[PDB]
Amino acid sequence: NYNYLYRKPFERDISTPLQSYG
Amino acid sequence: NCTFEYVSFKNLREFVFKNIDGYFKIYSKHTPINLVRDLPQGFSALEPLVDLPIGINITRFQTLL
Repeated sequence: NYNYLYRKPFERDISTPLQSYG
Repeated sequence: NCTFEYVSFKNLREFVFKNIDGYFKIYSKHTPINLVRDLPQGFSALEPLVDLPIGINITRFQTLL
């Protein structure tokens, strides 16, 4: 599956440039 | 996008806004006042109201009217 992806405490940012699984 | 939502001179309204570990905290107080110029030289603390796990990187703000 290719849908899952990745690149302060409990910080989040979805802006993008990104890596992914297979 | 759109990842979170929540719902709930003569007067001085006071606030403090702070972010710690992605939790955003709001304190408040309302009071009457008698001095016309600006913030009166006295003492009155603010209680907490709201404490939200927003997780955003806040660096700027603006006010609405």
